[PDB]
Amino acid sequence: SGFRKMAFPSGKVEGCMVQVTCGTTTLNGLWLDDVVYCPRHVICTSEDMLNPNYEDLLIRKSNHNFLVQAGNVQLRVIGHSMQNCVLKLKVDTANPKTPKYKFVRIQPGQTFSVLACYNGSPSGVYQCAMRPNFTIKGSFLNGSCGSVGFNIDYDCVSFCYMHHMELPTGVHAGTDLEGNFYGPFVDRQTAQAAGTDTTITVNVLAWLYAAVINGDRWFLNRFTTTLNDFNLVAMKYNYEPLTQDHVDILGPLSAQTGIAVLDMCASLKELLQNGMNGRTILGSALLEDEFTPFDVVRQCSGVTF
Amino acid sequence: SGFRKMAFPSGKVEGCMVQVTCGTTTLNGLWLDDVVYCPRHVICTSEDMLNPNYEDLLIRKSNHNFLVQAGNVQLRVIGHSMQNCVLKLKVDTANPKTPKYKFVRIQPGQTFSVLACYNGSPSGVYQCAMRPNFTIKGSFLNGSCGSVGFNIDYDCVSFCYMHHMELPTGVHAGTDLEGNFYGPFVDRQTAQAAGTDTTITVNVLAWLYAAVINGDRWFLNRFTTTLNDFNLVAMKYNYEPLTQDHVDILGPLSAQTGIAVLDMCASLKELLQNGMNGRTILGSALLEDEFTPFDVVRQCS
Ligand SMILES: Nc1cncc(Br)c1
Ligand SMILES: Nc1cncc(Br)c1
Ligand SMILES: [Cl-]
Ligand code: NA
Repeated sequence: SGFRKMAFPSGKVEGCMVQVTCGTTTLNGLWLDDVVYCPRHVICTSEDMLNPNYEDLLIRKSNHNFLVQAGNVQLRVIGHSMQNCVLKLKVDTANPKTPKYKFVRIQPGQTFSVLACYNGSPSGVYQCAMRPNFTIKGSFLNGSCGSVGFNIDYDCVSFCYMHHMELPTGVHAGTDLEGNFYGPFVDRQTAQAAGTDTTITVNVLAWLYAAVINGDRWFLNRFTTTLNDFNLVAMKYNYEPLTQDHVDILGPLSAQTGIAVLDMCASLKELLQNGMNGRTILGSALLEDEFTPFDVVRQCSGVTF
Repeated sequence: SGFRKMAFPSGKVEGCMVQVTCGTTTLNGLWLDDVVYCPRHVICTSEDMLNPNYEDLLIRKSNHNFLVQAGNVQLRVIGHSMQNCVLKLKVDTANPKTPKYKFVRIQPGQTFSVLACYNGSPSGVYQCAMRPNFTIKGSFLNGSCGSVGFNIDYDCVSFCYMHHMELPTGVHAGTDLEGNFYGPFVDRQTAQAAGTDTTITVNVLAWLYAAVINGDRWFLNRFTTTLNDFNLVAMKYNYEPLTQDHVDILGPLSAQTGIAVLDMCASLKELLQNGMNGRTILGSALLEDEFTPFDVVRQCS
């Protein structure tokens, strides 16, 4: 029993984190095979960052301007290039700790584990969800740039996020490992802000199923609804629209608990319109939306890596 | 900025989990140097659940009754002994991935990371705290016994918990790595119940200081309180008593934010009185008590 915000075991990714220094800036890199990946803004001064021309800034740098340390060993940079907003540093040694991996781009509402690092040294791991506004509510301080987000499917690490910047509201923005930003953001010092966020409806429903599995049932009711009728309610309370694919994905949980998705949607309807009346669900007085249906199934089944 | 329930990176512990089989029972073990640590109830049968005599059960076992799988490799058990409620299996290979480590017994209110494991392979990592009633609110399925809790100070792994059983209320009980249970519990299937749980007051205060550090001040007030008046109010909400030790420990956070500890105690009194009135603190509509003062300083500033 029990339900916790749970991250993937981070060992496979810890073995890939290195320190990257360019000039006075030091941050984190991801060392896979013979390439270290890191944010391209590591090459900017404070003045450069107001209006950077990254190709121009890069052509002035030589390989020996990129100090890379793996633990206590220095890595020899033999090449450097750009892909979108990530810098790729070819090094002279393949990482002997390279796991089986893929670069994947995730969708809003999907979750991943974040390995927070500083000076190439992992300091903490936590679970994140890509918000519908393409930010993440992470916990980062100065020097965290280059920390990566990931999932593990079987033995393969799926790298999906690299941290670049913090937004004025305290939320965070980054790219996939091919340098493409999540959301309408750019790597430079300019006026930027997160859009208005919404709640991930399929994730809340998954979390209500997790609550039922764990004995928390006070919110169940006799009623059911229709997708059309629930999505009017969802729109009204700033919830993402629930599609038919979401209902299909919740299929397993619906059969395992005997509570149909539209049956649960009536529970969520009533919760949105009336609140929780002084009660809690899985120890929370808020509706938690950072557990995917896959997260709930995996934690309530014991899948390992 | 931001504040998250944050676990330690689990890699150093991942390299120590193995599978321990005895009879038909399989659980997890902790492989450090040439010793594998695991719950001693791995040797119980279905008959030995209520009143096992562990000394009698163990004296009947030889080394080759214990199957220890590290990844795909069978380790050879060359010795076995019992220390309180943990079995210590001597193996013929020292773990090459053994980190800097030590065993520490923690006090209620302390936090640690849990590496949940099944069949010697890690499933996930999450943050826990020793409740005042000496249980932990974990996420554990059948086969998770032997999963360990830990902190990582610098590069030294402080092993502080090993999982043994789940109580009828869905909470979990275990031992330190010397086999001594936390709380009044025993490794028997006899009726056991956790005491009434209370809120870890010093941790809530630290978490409110964390909220101020990240720029939130709406819950403060112009009042203060004596330590005794605060405790008289707080235990009416099932909060742990706040000691002078707790007030001293909150000293650095009080200095960093400029809010005296007893001024933060007056704010907490008012929160208990008023609720949140629709607002949140660091993303929660509840007062969070599983961040210690040490945790806040490690994550904030
Ligand atoms: N560089 C940086 C990234 N994320 C958060 C902060 Br605060 C700083
Ligand atoms: N053996 C066991 C341990 N923890 C939780 C459960 Br449910 C079972
Ligand atoms: Cl302690
Ligand atoms: Na219903």
